[PDB]
Amino acid sequence: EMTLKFG
Amino acid sequence: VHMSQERPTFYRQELNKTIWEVPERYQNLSPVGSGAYGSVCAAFDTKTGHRVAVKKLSRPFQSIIHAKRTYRELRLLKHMKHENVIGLLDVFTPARSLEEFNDVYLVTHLMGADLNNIVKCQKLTDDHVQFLIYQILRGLKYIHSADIIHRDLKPSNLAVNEDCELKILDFGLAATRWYRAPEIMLNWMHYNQTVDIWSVGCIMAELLTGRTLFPGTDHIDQLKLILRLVGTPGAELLKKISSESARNYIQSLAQMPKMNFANVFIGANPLAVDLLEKMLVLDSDKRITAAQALAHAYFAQYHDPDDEPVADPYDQSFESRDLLIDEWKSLTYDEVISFVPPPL
Repeated sequence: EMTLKFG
Repeated sequence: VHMSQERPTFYRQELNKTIWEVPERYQNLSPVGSGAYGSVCAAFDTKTGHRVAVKKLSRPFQSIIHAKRTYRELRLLKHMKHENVIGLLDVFTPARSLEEFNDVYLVTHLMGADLNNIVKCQKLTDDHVQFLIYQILRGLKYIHSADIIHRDLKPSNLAVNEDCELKILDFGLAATRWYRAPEIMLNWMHYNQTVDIWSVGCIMAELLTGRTLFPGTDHIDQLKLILRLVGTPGAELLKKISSESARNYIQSLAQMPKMNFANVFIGANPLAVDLLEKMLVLDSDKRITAAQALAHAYFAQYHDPDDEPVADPYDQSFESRDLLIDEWKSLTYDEVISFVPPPL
């Protein structure tokens, strides 16, 4: 849930 | 119009051989795509400070079918008010009256990354998968409670931001078949909201393994891959299939047992696999519902029954009306006029 990278 | 919003100032520009006339509020328009039913620009909403998608519908009142489709989409988008579902930020026309009403513009959440995009540059944790699937089911509980069926859930229709927050986009207003329930891929029986649960099962399996679950090449290849995992239809399900030809085709297949999913998914959270077995049931009447799925122990860290709201009832009686083009057009104009923006 924390954080995701944008592609 | 009595107590209507003030008309903003509009400005005109040509973008990809299309004239766009939009309020000053929307700035820096740049084309994102085009479908058969409209073209989309990304834009900066200077009122909210967010980037938005602005869809200009392509000849929305060309025929009876197109006019009714336009009304159906606007009625749908105006109804849905949920954190995990696309909402209508704005709808406008440059027209000052029904007589010059020709163009419809819809303003919604801008699709940045979809679910396919987020897996291309990272490996999702089981926490990520739990939260993503939880949000899909929470949005689905809302839309299903209003007797709305998405009909076309797939990873490219799920927008995800940097906080792993998700919205369901691009509703089917009635391409890959990998996520489609078998009973609608072959027209075995009527659309039911249970077809969206099948799609969630296919999506979740793919998020857990990194492999598409049923990547068939035509309808028959796809059906055989599905039946290999979940078994051939039993006698109870065959009774519900309306077309005799479809029944004779199914009865022509060598019978296959349901597979043990735990063998197919070693290393995955056993609660995840248990939920998958409840979503990918061949008989749609035995599939878990979105409301029931939210109570599954797989989501125990996210489930909050006081924070999983249902929708207002959605009047779909217009679907059985047979009206002139200008009547659907006038109904659409009424809905543009009656639109109340969301707060903030």
